[PDB]
Amino acid sequence: FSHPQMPKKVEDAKIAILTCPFEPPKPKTKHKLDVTSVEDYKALQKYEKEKFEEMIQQIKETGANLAICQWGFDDEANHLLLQNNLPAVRWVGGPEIELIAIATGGRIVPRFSELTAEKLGFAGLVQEISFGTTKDKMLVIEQCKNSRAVTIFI
Amino acid sequence: EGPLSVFGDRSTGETIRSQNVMAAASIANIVKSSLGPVGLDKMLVDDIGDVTITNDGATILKLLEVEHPAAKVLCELADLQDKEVGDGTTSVVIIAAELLKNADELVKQKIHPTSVISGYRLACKEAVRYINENLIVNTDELGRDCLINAAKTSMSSKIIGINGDFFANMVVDAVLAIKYTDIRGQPRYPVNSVNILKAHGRSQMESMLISGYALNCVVGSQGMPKRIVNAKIACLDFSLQKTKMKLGVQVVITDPEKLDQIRQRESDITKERIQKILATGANVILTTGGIDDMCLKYFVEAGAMAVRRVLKRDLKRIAKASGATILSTLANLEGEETFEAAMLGQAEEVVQERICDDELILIKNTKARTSASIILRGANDFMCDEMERSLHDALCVVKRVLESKSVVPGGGAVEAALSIYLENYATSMGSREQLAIAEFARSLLVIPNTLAVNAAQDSTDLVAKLRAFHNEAQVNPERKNLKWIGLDLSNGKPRDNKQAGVFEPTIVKVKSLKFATEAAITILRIDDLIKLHPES
Amino acid sequence: VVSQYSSLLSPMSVNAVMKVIDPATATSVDLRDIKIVKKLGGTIDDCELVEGLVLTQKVSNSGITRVEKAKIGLIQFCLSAPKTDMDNQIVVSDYAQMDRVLREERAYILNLVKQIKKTGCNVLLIQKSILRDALSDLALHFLNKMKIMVIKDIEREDIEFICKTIGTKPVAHIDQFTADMLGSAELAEEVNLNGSGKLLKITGCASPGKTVTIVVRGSNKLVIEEAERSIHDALCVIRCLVKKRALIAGGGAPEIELAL
Amino acid sequence: TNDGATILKQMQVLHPAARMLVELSKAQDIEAGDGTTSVVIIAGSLLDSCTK
Amino acid sequence: KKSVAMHTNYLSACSFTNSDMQILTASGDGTCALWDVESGQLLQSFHGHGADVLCLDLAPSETGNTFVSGGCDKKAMVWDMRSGQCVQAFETHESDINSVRYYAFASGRLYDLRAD
Amino acid sequence: QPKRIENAKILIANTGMDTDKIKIFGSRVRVDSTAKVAEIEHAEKEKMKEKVERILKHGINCFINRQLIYNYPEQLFGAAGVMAIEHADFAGVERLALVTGGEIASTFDHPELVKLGSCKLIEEVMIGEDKLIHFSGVALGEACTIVLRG
Ligand SMILES: Nc1ncnc2c1ncn2[C@@H]1O[C@H](COP(=O)(O)OP(=O)(O)O)[C@@H](O)[C@H]1O
Ligand SMILES: Nc1ncnc2c1ncn2[C@@H]1O[C@H](COP(=O)(O)OP(=O)(O)O)[C@@H](O)[C@H]1O
Ligand SMILES: [Mg+2]
Ligand SMILES: [Mg+2]
Repeated sequence: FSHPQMPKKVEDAKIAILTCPFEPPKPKTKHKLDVTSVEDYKALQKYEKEKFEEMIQQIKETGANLAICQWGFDDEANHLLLQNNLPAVRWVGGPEIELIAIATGGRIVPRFSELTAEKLGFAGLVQEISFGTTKDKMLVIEQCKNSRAVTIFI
Repeated sequence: EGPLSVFGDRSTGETIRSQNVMAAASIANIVKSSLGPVGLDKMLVDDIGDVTITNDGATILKLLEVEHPAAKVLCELADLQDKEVGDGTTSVVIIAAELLKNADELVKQKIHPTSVISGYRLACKEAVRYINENLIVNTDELGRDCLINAAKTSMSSKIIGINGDFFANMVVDAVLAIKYTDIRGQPRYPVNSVNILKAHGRSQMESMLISGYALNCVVGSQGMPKRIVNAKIACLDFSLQKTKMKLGVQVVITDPEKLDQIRQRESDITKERIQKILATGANVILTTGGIDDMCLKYFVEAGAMAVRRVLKRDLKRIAKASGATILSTLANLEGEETFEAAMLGQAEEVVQERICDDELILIKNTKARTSASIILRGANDFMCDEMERSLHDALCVVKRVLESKSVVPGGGAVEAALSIYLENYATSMGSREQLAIAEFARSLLVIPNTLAVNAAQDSTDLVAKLRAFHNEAQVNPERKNLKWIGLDLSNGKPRDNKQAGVFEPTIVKVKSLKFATEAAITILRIDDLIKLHPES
Repeated sequence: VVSQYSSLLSPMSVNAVMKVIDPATATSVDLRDIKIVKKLGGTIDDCELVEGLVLTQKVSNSGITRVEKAKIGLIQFCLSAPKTDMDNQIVVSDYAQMDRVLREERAYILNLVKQIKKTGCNVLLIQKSILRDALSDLALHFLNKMKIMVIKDIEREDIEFICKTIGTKPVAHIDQFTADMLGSAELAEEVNLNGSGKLLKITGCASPGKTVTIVVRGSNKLVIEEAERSIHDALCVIRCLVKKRALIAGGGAPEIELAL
Repeated sequence: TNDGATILKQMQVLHPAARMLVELSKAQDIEAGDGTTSVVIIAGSLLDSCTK
Repeated sequence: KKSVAMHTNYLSACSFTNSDMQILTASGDGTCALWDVESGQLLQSFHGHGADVLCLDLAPSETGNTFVSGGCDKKAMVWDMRSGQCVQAFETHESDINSVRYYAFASGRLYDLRAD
Repeated sequence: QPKRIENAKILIANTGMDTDKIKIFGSRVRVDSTAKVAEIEHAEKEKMKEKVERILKHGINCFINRQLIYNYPEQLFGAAGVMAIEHADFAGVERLALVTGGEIASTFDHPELVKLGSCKLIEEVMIGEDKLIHFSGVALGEACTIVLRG
């Protein structure tokens, strides 16, 4: 879990898989946004804050209990996720994203606006596992409905 | 190597102590042949044929390559005396090495260095007190002649020595010109504000003292006049070039018709600035920055002199002397861009004079302040370079005399008097310090001995006669006039050096004793050396 | 090595330790409150104990080297052309915009300098600034024309020491620059050391709060280094005496008593 | 230099016992600031007795 | 110039960040370091990657938050400012990667972040 | 900022507080006059001041930020009479959260949804020749600092 203070165990988790970093939108093409007045600066700041709040609210509206991203995210999104009781994990690899989507029965959503309740995966238990005196942590997703993927932990 | 296990060499006891004395003595022996009027200059080759003919002690040690740390202490000691006094640089190195050499002899006799250091410190403190109480002559009783005599004394042993009759007047006049008073009413003489220009050519007699300032610069353009009678000098600290916008400003053209006007302003802005300066009547424009060709034409058409690339320190002296004001920018407190006549310096003449196939600017007779500059002529640059160093010493000597109005007799008079007094005073202080203080007195005799040796005369006999004269002075209350007896190297006999006009600033002898004692104490405090091998 | 100078250094060290602590309450001494400044030249006899603040920086002003009844003010922003943290450019499309930009930049600098001067400040310390010109030459010219001593390139690590010494609260935006932010002092003067360097000394402060500076001078580098080390040893000994109020005889007495 | 901590720090001692003595000098300087030579002399004498 | 010179060991590469506010440096011990140009403080040192780093690449589309470092560990591993963690790593390289070019990024083998 | 706080109200944060720029990295300031540039600079400073005011509205005595705190927020906190500790690394902020009970925050639009750490006294102490910040009378104390002298 990204934030150190989120709970280490989630039961009956409604999993939301996302591949959009929880950051303000960025066009792929070479883009320059011109600020020509103080009002433009205020509008841009409000746009940033509202983008963060809106993306978090969109994630929350689907009823998800746990969100998984692939490209990480920044401090404001992390604290909003913690504040709204939304445990989350970031920088999950592509193959791991595919495995989670297959096992939990949920789809992969490329942006928040396309996130619906029917695209949420389900897991009976999501847990963080310690490994003794090593500071290393690993996430465990299991107790799925009809999981078509398995993991052998040696 | 052994149980210590340190990757380097080590020396302890008399082995390192002798090396430190040997290293210190090596530096002194280099410059012992350049002391006194019968001293001789030295020639230094800089491994690429660069020749430096010099007699200054600091200059010799600056160019020398020294490896031993003890030698480096003496070499840096010469620099400290040069910076903080300006004269007596050769004396302090010789005295310090002699102090350390004699101190080691006591140490070899199982006298603890702490006792030797204690004796040296007491002797140095009492030597200064004795000098300030019995060997100082107030310059107010002598008038202008003491300054000339003090300047002439410093010029002896230098390449401008015999011509000192003509050179002393120029130095004294130069220093008196730049004199100014400050807060609390202390007349201070900012020596090194007298610009010194070197140019080979005519004999040394033809060296000129400019009643103004001399610039090592030429006019920007040939079309401009090379002489202004009533100069209105304007000093600027910015370049006069085509205007170019800063880093955060870009020119983006959407309507093509706006391109020509914008390019016009790149040159019209500077023209407006120049016209504002010219409109107030300025004749001479000196700037630290560059001037473009199209900017020079405005001065050409107006018949005004314009000098570019002026050194910043030169501009400050000209502005102060002429009463002008340095303007880093044209901007008033009202947000406009203006130039007022109040920032114009004035001079009685500005000439593009010619000096031996070259040319230079002479700002003659500036008003509201008197300045001075000296142009030195010689056979070649080697001769001219040494004249500047010798002249700098004479300028420093006159500065100390005018600030501190006390002088001391020269030619070893002070050292001979101190040796007699210190050796008598040693018997009334301590038991182990008696030898240390007495050895301090003997070490001071290295100066009169070195003067006599340089003249190929009987150093043993002359010092004995010189010491005998001073001995009678301290024991006979009616023979106190013998304190001024020093050395006359021309005839090789003792002579009253106060009557002979051989004077030195009191600060030169006092600072020499304090600095040499501390330098000698520092080396004497060592008894073990660890030299770590280079990491390469 | 400084044994003949002990009659001067020992009272200096005792005063330096006492000046930075409260004798009735202190249980430890922070030697970082005693700044040691090493300047070549002179003799160890010239070592001085400065009550105020000594800065090695050079005054950018020319002709203004002494200020009486100074009002020092720390500046943590830059006196240059405006430059936002974002990427900023000024686009020029007409000839009039050129001199409009020039005039507006001049007006902005003049407004900053006028705001600084209106508080009564006469000595200005400018924190060292990278990525932006701390002191533009035009701003320097305006500051000089208003008779304000300017010292720039102040190190970022000396801000706390300066504030503790002269009682100045640093200012990072021109809006908050007011009279109360200034640290009143009796004298701010730059003095040369017998033609061997220059030192800026601000001696005499209305709030001399537990801070002192020691200026160490000597003939050569090595003796200055050992003067500093020996002064530090004396300060450490007084610090030990502060920590543990107990004294014991020296000269090998404790070791012989211990052996017996 | 006469300071024990500076003397031991400047010279590049290689044997581990000498390195420990240098660190001991540093610790004594940190806690006290004086007696830096005395503590090293005491440690050396202690180990010399430990030999016998 | 910055001329900070706070470093115990030599600098294999001193890559100025795309954001004109801070620099990214990697010492000879294999640990990258981030410095603020204005303040001068070391924001955070990145552990791991025992052998010395040899190339530093910031994100190309500004985004001064992620970078990739490679050295003698035959590794291509990606960091993140906002967490100070190795978010992604690669194993294909087998010999002392000299220079790395950011496209995904090509190092000398073209890696793809979207598929590892 | 003050060097001693009694009955502290800790607020642990992980915000910028250092030339805080909008994460729209394609944005730039493009105007035709330096007056507009000065206005934009004042707007940026006003944004930072509003950020500091939002932080202060929590009603706190102390403020620990994981990242750096620049000079302007530093003087704002000093004028507010709030002790601000900067550059407390991830482990540092985690340990303070564990020992005081505070929540590591990154947005301050909801003061009532963020809990604040508490301790009896904060002061500066000398350990050898270094000065450290001491948290005394902590609330939870599920984080220890062991000092080793050798
Ligand atoms: N006309 C003179 N007659 C006798 N002695 C002189 C005369 N001029 C100088 N001296 C002495 O010669 C000594 C050497 O001075 P010098 O070496 O030229 O100075 P520096 O040591 O700065 O080079 C001085 O101490 C001075 O007393
Ligand atoms: N005037 C003195 N007379 C006798 N013993 C002294 C005197 N001054 C210092 N000592 C002794 O010399 C020892 C060494 O002190 P010092 O060299 O100053 O520092 P360190 O203890 O670090 O070597 C001390 O233990 C002290 O007892
Ligand atoms: Mg001479
Ligand atoms: Mg001691």
